Amino acid sequence: EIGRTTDPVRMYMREMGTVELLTREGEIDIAKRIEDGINQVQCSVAEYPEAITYLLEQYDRVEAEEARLSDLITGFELAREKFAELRAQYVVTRDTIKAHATAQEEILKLSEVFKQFRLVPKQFDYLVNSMRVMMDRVRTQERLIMKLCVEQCKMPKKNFITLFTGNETSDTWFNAAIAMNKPWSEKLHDVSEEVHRALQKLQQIEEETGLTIEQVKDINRRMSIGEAKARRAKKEMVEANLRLVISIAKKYTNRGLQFLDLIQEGNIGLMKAVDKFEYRRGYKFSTYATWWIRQAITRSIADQATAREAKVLRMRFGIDMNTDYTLEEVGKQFDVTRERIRQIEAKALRKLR
Amino acid sequence: EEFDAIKIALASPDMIRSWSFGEVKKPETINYRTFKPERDGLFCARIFGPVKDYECLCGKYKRLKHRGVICEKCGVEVTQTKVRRERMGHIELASPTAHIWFLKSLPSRIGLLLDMPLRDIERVLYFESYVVIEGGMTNLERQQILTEEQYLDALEEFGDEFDAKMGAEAIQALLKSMDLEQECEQLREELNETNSETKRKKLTKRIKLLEAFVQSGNKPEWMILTVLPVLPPDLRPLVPLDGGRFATSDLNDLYRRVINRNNRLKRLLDLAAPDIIVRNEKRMLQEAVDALLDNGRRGRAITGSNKRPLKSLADMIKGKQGRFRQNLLGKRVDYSGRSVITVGPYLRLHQCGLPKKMALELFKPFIYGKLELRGLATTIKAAKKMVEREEAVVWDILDEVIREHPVLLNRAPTLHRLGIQAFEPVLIEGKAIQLHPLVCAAYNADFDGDQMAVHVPLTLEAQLEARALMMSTNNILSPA
Amino acid sequence: GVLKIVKVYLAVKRRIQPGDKMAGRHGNKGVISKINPIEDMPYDENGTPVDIVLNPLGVPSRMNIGQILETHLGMAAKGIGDKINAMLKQQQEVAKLREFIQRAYDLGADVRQKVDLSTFSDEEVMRLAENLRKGMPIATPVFDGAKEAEIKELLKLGDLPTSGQIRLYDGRTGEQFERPVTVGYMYMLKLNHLVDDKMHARSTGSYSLVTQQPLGGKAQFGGQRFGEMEVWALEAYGAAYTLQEMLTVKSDDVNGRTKMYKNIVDGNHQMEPGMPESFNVLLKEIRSLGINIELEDE
Amino acid sequence: SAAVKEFFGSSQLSQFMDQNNPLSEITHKRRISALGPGGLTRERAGFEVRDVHPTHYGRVCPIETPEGPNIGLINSLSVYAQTNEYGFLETPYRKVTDGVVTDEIHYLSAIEEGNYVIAQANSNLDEEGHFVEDLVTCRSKGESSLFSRDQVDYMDVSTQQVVSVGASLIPFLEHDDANRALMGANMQRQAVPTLRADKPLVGTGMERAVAVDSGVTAVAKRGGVVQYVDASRIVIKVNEDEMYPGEA
Amino acid sequence: GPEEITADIPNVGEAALSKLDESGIVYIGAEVTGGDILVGKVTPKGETQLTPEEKLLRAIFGEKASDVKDSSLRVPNGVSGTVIDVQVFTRDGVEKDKRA
Amino acid sequence: RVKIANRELEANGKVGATYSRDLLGITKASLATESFISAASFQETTRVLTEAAVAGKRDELRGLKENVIVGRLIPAGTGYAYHQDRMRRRAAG
Amino acid sequence: TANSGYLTRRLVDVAQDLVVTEDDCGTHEGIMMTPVIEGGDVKEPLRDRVLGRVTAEDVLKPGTADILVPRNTLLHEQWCDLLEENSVDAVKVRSVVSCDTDFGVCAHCYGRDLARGHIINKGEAIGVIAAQSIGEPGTQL
Amino acid sequence: MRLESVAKFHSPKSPMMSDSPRATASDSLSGTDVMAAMGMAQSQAGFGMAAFCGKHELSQNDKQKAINYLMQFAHKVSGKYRGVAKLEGNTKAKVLQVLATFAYADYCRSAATPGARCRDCHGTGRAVDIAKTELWGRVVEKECGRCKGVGYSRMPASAAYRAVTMLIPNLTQPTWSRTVKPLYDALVVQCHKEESIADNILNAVTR
RNA sequence: UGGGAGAGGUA
DNA sequence: ACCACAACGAGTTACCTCTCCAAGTGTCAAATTTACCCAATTTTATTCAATA
DNA sequence: TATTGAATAAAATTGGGTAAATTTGACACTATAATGGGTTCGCTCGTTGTGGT
Ligand SMILES: [Mg+2]
Ligand SMILES: [Zn+2]
Ligand SMILES: [Zn+2]
Ligand SMILES: [Zn+2]
Repeated sequence: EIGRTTDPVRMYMREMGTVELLTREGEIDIAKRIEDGINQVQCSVAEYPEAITYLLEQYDRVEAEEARLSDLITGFELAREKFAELRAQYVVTRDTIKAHATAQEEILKLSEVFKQFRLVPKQFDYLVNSMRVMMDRVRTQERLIMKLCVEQCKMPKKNFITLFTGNETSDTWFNAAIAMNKPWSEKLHDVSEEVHRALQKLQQIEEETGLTIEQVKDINRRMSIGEAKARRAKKEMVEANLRLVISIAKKYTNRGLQFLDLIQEGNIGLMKAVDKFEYRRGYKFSTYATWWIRQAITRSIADQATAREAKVLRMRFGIDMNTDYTLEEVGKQFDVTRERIRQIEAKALRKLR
Repeated sequence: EEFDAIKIALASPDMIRSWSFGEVKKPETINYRTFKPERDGLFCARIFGPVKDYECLCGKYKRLKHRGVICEKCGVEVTQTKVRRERMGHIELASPTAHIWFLKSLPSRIGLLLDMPLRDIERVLYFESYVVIEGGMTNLERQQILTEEQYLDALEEFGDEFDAKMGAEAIQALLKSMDLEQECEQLREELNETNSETKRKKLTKRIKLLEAFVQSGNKPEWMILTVLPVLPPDLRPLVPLDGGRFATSDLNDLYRRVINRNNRLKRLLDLAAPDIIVRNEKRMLQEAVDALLDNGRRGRAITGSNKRPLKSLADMIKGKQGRFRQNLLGKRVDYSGRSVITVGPYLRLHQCGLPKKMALELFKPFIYGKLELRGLATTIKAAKKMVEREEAVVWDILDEVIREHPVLLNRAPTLHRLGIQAFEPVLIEGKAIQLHPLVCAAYNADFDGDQMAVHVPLTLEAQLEARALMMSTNNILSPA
Repeated sequence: GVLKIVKVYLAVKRRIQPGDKMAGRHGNKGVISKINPIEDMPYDENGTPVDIVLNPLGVPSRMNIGQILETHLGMAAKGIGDKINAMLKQQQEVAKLREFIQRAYDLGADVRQKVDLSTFSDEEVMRLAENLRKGMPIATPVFDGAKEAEIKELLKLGDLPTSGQIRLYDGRTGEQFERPVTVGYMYMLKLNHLVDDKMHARSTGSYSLVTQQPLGGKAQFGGQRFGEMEVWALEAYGAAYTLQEMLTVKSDDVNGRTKMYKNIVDGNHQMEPGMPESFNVLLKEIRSLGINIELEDE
Repeated sequence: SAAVKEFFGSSQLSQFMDQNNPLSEITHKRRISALGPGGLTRERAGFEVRDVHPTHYGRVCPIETPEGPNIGLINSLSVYAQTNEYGFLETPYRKVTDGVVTDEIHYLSAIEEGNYVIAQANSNLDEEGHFVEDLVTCRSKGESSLFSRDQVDYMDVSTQQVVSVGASLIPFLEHDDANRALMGANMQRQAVPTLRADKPLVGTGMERAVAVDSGVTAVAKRGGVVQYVDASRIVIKVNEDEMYPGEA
Repeated sequence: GPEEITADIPNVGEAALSKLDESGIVYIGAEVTGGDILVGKVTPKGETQLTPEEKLLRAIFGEKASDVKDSSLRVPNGVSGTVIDVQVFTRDGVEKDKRA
Repeated sequence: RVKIANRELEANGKVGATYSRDLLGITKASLATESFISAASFQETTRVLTEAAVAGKRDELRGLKENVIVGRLIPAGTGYAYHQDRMRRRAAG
Repeated sequence: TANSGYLTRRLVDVAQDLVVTEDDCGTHEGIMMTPVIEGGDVKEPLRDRVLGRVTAEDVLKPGTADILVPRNTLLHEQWCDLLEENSVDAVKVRSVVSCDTDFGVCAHCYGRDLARGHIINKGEAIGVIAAQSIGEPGTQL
Repeated sequence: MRLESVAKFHSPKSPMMSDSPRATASDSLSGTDVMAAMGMAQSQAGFGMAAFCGKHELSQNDKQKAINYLMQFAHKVSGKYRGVAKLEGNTKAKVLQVLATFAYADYCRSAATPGARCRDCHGTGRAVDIAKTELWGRVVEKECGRCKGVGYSRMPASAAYRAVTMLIPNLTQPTWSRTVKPLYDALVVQCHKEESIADNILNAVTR
C-alpha cells in the first residue's frame, strides 16, 4: 500500500512488481517492434537527400584517404566499386532532380538503395548522431521559425491557421494577413524583415531539401513517432527485466556498496544491453543481458575498490632508441601534455605523408 | 574582527555558490599509492588549497618567495595550508532535494507553511503520488494529492491543462508559486470569524510563520536544496592509522555517497532513462542527502562497517559530545597538569605545595625569559639544554619565577565556585600536591586518592584576578 | 607491510613515596602524606618505633571494627612470634619450644583444630619454630571468628596488655602521650594508583587536528580539560580576564597562543586574543548544513 | 573462523584479564555480568535490578561489586555456588532428618529452596546430633523467622556460604559495615605484588585455596622426592607407586 | 624504500651509541633513562631534488638515500630501568642480523 | 520588551498593552530565551537552529554563554567595565 | 549525583545572563518576610530570614516602642538585634522578583553579597552564584 | 636564509600524508622553541619581525605594530626632507601616518595581494615561448611580457599622493616627487632593512 | 601523528 | 472539541589503563586556457621660467 | 641666490579582445539459460506534535 513505509528498496520492489514478465515470444516481437522503429527512422532518413549528400561528402573526403573504411561501413574490394556505383546513383539523382514524377521515383530509388546502406555500429551511432546534428539542426531552425513566427502575432490563431495551410514562406500570405483590416494589421505590418529573414532561411532550406516545409515537417513527425515507438518499446523491454537485475545483484551485496546502488548500476547495464541487442541470433534475451549486468556491476565495484614534431615521433615509435614509449610517459616528460602529443603526432603523420 | 551580532538565516543557492571555491565532481578522496588528492575530488588541492606549507602539489614552487602563485603544471596555488579549513566547495545537485531539518524537525516548517499533512508531503517526496500545482479547470484545486491512477485518468481527460509533478521539485514549485502576503491577509481575515480555539492556535502558528518569513526576507523555496555545500577537508580529515591504513571518516563516506548518486542521476538524465529508474535514482539521492545532513532521522540510520550509525553534520553539532557542549563551553587548556593531593599541615592559608617537576614543566617559557634577562643563555638550544639538564641556576631561576605567582587549584566536579581557588605555590620535592587542611571542606577533598588540577594564569590581569578575587584568603564565607 | 619487529622489555623498581595509595582489607584506604624518620616515629619503652601511624577518627563514622580487631589479633600473634624468636635466639631446648608452641596452638575455646607436636619430630619442630619466629599466623573464618575473649587470652599468653593498648612515647620531644594508644599489626596493601602514573604537567605540546585544541592524556602529553563547571565557577568569581585567557590563548586560538608564548619569553605578560578556531569550525558546519550563519559586523 | 574470532576477540564479554595479583584473575574468572549481548544496558537499568534479592543467599555475593555506574550489574559468584544443567545457580545444603543433621549434601536450586525451612549456619550442634535449642531461626519463602527444632528441613553447609572468594579473605568481616567491606573486597584486587611476599598474620584459611586454585603457583602433579632445584627449574623424582610401568 | 635496523645512525652523538651494540640493538642489562635510544631504525626520507652536492655524495659513497630521517624507537620520558629481555622477530626471505 | 513598549507608550501617551505572566519551567524558559546561541548550546540544537534560521534572528551577545562561546570578556566582574565601554562606544557613535 | 549534575546544568543555563546592571531601580514592591511558623514550631526566625536584605518600606507598628528604621537600609547584625529587642513580627523587603530594572536587577533588590558581607557591587553573576548555590547540595539530598 | 621557516611554523597543525612519521629527535628544532627564539630575539630586532609577520599575513595584528614602528622611524628621520620639515605638529603626524600606511602596504604587496596578480602568468612571471620550443624541440621559458617578470602589478606611489592631497591640498605632483616621495621610498627601504637585520639576528640566535 | 568504538577502574 | 502513538532528548565531572578498527590505453569533439597585440590610460622624473 | 607649478615624454598599467594551443570528458572492450532482500525487542521518563470518535 502507498503510504506506510520508508525503506527505499521496499518501495522499489513494490514498484517493479507490477509490470508482468515476458515469455519467450514476447521479447521476440518486442524486439521486432524495436526493429520496426529503427527501420522506420532509417527509411525517414533514407528519403532525406541531405543524409545522402553528407554521406557523399564523407565519401569524397575519404577518397582523399584521411580515414579507413573499416570503421566507416560494415558492408552492403567491393566497397570501392560499390561506392562508385552509389556515386553514379547520386549524380543521376542530382542532374535529374530538376525535372517532377521522375524526381519522386528517384527519391524512392535512393531510399531503397539506402536499404543496403548499413555501416559498422559505432560509426552507425556516429552517423545517426551526425544526422541528428544536421537534420535536427534544420528541425530546430524550423522550430525557432515557428515559435518566432507565432510569438510576434499576438492575435487569434484561426485566420493564421487557415493562412498556415499554404506555403508560409513568401510575402503573399503576409499581404493577405495585412489586407484583412484588423487592428493588429496596422501595428504588425512592420513584420516584413521577419518574413524576409524567414524567406532567406527558407531559400537555404530550398537549396537544402528541394521543396516546401510541409513534407519535411511530416518527415519530422515520422521521425518523432519512430523514435517515440522505439523509446516506448525500449521502456517496455526494460520494465519487464528488472527481476534479472535483482537476481544478479544479490551475488555482490556486501562488496563495498549498498544494495540499491548495485541495482541502479545494473539498470544502466541493462539499458546498454537492450540498446545493443539483436534477436536473429537465436538467443532469447537473458544470456545477452546478463553479460552487461555482471560487467557493469563488477566495473562499479572495481571503481569503488620542425624539431619538436620530429623528436616526438623519435621518442614515440620506438625508433632511434631501445624500448618503445606510449602517449603518456613521453608526454609527461616532454611537457605537461597528454592528448596534445596525440594531436601533434597525428598532424605529423598527416603532414609528412 | 570587531562585530556586535551573530545573524542566522537561510542560504540561497547563489549564496552557497558565493561561499564556494569550485565544484566537487568526483567521489575519490586521495590516491592511495601516492598520498596525493585527485582532481576535482573531495580533497582536491586546486579547490581547497595546497597540502604542504607554501608548496604546490608538483613540488616545482617550493619556497615562500612565491607567496601566492598559481602553478602551471598542477594549477594549485602555493599559499598556506591554513586555507584547507576555510575554503568550502559545492555540489550542483542534478535534481532538487529537500532539507531534512525543514521537513522533520517538528513542527515541520513546510506542513506549517502550505498547511499540508506531513504524510502527504512525504508521500510526494517519496515518489508515491502526484500533487497538482495549477489547475486551469475548476475541477482541480491546488495542493490536492492524486494517486497515479487518478493522475493517468486526469491526464488523458484534461490533456495538457493542469500540471501535477512529483518529488521535491513539485514541492519547490509549490513554495515558489505561493504568495505569502495574500496568504497572510487571508489568514488574518480568517482569524476574525474563527471561534474555534484549535483553529485559532493553528492559525496563529501559521500567521507568525508567514510574518517571520516576510520580515526576514527569506524566500520560502530555499528549504529545498539545489546546491549542496561541502565542508572543508581539514574539518573532515583523513587520519592514517599506524598500519598504513586510513581510518573511516563518516562525513567523507556520506559525501562520497552523495557524489556517486548525483553522478548516476546525471548519467540517467542524459541517457533518456525510463521514468521508474529515474524516480528510483532521485529517491536514492534524496535519502543520501538526508542521511548526510541528519542520518538517524527519517528512515533507518545508514551504518558504517562496524555496524555503528555514521556521524553526520547534525551529530557533529548536537549532543554532549557535540561542538558546542564539548569545545565551546569548555575545552582543554595549556599550562596545566594534575597529580594526587596530600596534606600540608605546615602551610599558611594561601599556600599549596607544588612539586618541582610539575612547576618546572608548567613554567618553562618564564624560565626561558629569565634566562635571557639574566644572560645565562644566549641561544635557544643552550637554554633548552640548561632547562633540560636542571642546573642549580635553573632551580634558582624557578624559585624566583614561582615567587608571587598564584596558581589555580581545581578538583572535579566543580559543584560551586569554591572548587577553584588561587594559592601561592611552594616548591617541594615529591610528586604530590600538598593541600592546606582547611580548604578541604570547600573542595570536598579527602585524601583517599583525590586528584586535582593546577592551572597557571599568565597575564597580569589574570594574576591580579587570582590575587584579588580567587585567593583562598578572600573566600572565607560561603556565597550560598 | 612489516619486515622485522624488535620488542624491548624494561624493568623499574618503584619504592613508595608521598602520594602513593595504601589500604588495609576493611575498606580503609589512604594516601601516604609523609615519610617520617625512625627517630621521629613514636615508640614504646623497648624503643621499637611504629611502622605506620593511622588516624583514629576514620573508625567510628565508617564502622569497620574489623580494623581494630585485626590490629589486636596481630599484636597478639606478633607477641607469640617474639617469644618464639627469643627462645630460638637463646637456643633453649626442643622441649621448651614444643611446650610453648603446643600451648599457643591448643588455646581457643572449643576450636576445631587439633594440632599435636608429639608426632612432630625434632627437626620438624625446629623448622616450624623457624617459620613461626616472625609471628604465628592465625586463621579466622568469616562469620566464625575469634571472640574478644580469645583475643585477650592470646594477649595474656604473649605477656602483652590485655586491653590492647600500650603507652607510647613521643619520637621528637621524648615526652609521653597522655593516653594509651592502640598498637598492633595490620595487613597493609599497596594499590596500583601510584603518583608516578598520576603526576602530569604540560606547558605546550601537540594539538587536535579539527578543533586545534590541546590533546588529552598523559600518554600523548595532553592538557587538563577546563570544563563547563569550571567555566561557571570563574563566571561566579567574576574573573573575566582569566576566563578569556582560558578560552583563547591557552586553547584553540592560534595567533593568540603563538604571541602569548613569545610574549612570555619576551618578559611581557600580556595577551592579544582573537577568535577561537572551534568557533570557525562551528560556523563552517552550520554553513555546511545549508544555513547561512555569519558574524554581522556591527 | 571470522565469526568465532570476532566473538573471542571483541565481544562485550571477552575481557582483557585483570592480572594484578592472583585474587584479581580468580575473581575475574568467577564473575557474572548482567550486560552484554542479550542482557541489559548500563544506562537504562533501574534500582530493581541493582538490589540484593533474597534468593542471592549462597549463589551471588552481596558485598562484592563495583562502586560506580556498574554497581548492581556486575556480581560475583559465591564460594560453593554451582550451576544446573539448565544454567540456574544452586548452593549446597545438609539435609536434616528427625532433628539429626546428617552429612548428606543436596544442591538446591533457586526455586527449590523457597519451599523448605532452612536452618542458619550459626545454629548450634552437638554430639553429631541435633539442635541445642527449640526456637531456632530459619528462612522460608523469602522471609526469615523463628521455627521449631523439628520443623527444619535443611541447614547451610558452611558459614562462608554467602560471601564470594574475595569477600571471604577479610578477617573479622562480621564486625565491618557492608559499605566498607564492599570496598575492602574491591581494593584487595588492586594490590600490586611486592618484592618479598609476606603472609598475613591474621587470615582466613581461604588463602591456600586461592593460591593453589589460581594456577599461579606450581603444584606437584605426582608426588615423590626432589632431585634438583634451581632458580628456574625443579626436577622431581616420582615415587615408584605413582610411577607408570613404561616411563622413567 | 625499505627501512633497516642498523647501528649506523646519522647526526647523533657517540654517547648514546654506547648503549647500543654493533648491530643496532641495546645490550641486555643497560640501564636506560628517558630520552635515550633502544633500537636504531632509520627511514629513507626521499630524493625529491637533484643538486650537485647530493650527486657527488651518491657518487662517492653509494648511500643512494643519503637523506635519511632517524625514526629510532626511543624510551618515553619519565621512564627508566634496565633492559631484561630483547626479542627480535623477522619475516621470511630477509636475512635477519648478527643480533638475531 | 513588553514593559519597555508600555513605557514608551505611556511616554508618547497611548493605550498600552495588557499582559499576563507565564510561569515556565527551567527547561522551557532556557529554551525560549531570546538568544539562539544560548538555546542551541543548552539543548535541542536541531529545533533551535531550525526555528532561528527560519525566523532570521540575530544574537546580540548580551550574555555570559554567548561571550564565552565567541570568546570575549563576559559582562560580569572585571569585564563589566569593558562591556559598558563597548556599549557607550557603539551607542554614542 | 547524575540527577544533581543535570539539575545544576539546567539551573545555570536558565540563570546565566542575570547580572546586577544597575544601582537602584527605585521601586516600592517587595515581599513580606514573616517567620515560618508552619507546624508547631518556628523553623527559621526573622533574623535569619531577613539579615542582609533591604527594606521596601519603613517599619510601622505601635508595638512596644514604635520603631522606625528608614527605607532602603541594609539590615546589619545590630539592626537584626534591634528587631530582636523590639520583637518585630514582619517586614516588607525588596526582592529580585520585584526589581523594576529591565535586563538584570539592581543592587538594592538583592542586598548583601553573602560571600563578602557588604552590599553587592554591580557586574556580578548572581544567577550563576544562585544556581550553583542551589544545585550544590543535591548530592546531600 | 632563516626567517621563512618561522612563517612555516606559524600555521596550525597540518595533517601529514606519508609513511612512518615522528623522527622524535632534535635534528633541526621543535615548533615551540622557534617561537621561544622569536621571543628572545624581540628585545632587539622587533621591527623586522613585526614587518615580516604583517607582510606574510600570519598574526594579522602586528601590521599595526609595523606601521607604528615605521611612524616612529619617520618621526625620527623627518628632519632631512624639505617638504615635511616645515609642517606643524598634528598635521605632520597625520601625513606621517598616511604615508607610513601606504609605504607599508607597498612593502606588503606581493603576488598574494587581492587584485594584484598578473593576468597572463598567474603570478609565476614565466611563460613558454612556443617558437623556441618548435625550433629546439625541448620546452623553454621566457619572461611574461605583461607583468615583465615580477609576476604582479606593482603599487603606484601616486595612491599615497591622492590620499595626502585630501589633507594637504596645495601640494602638487612635482613638489610631491621633489621633496616628499624620497621619504616614502626611505620608508620602504627601511622596511626591507629591518626585515634583513631581523633575519640576521634570528640566525644569530638559533645557531 | 591523531579519530571512533568497546571494556574495566579512581574520586 | 477531546484523547493514545512515535520520536527526541536527557541522564554529573574529570582522569586512567587496555584491545580493536586490474590496468592503461587509444580516440574524438567541444570547451577552455594562454601567449600575444594594442589602444587608452595612468605614473613619474625631467624641463622653463617665475618667483624666492 | 633657489624652488616650484605647467607642461611633457617615456614607461608601466589595464581593459578588451583574439587566434591558436590544449585540456576535458566521455567512451570502449558483446551472446546456451539465468527474472523479487536480510535487518528486531528490560532499552526508563518527560515533552510535544500528529492523528484519531
Ligand atoms: Mg575523595
Ligand atoms: Zn606545481
Ligand atoms: Zn525600582
Ligand atoms: Zn605576468
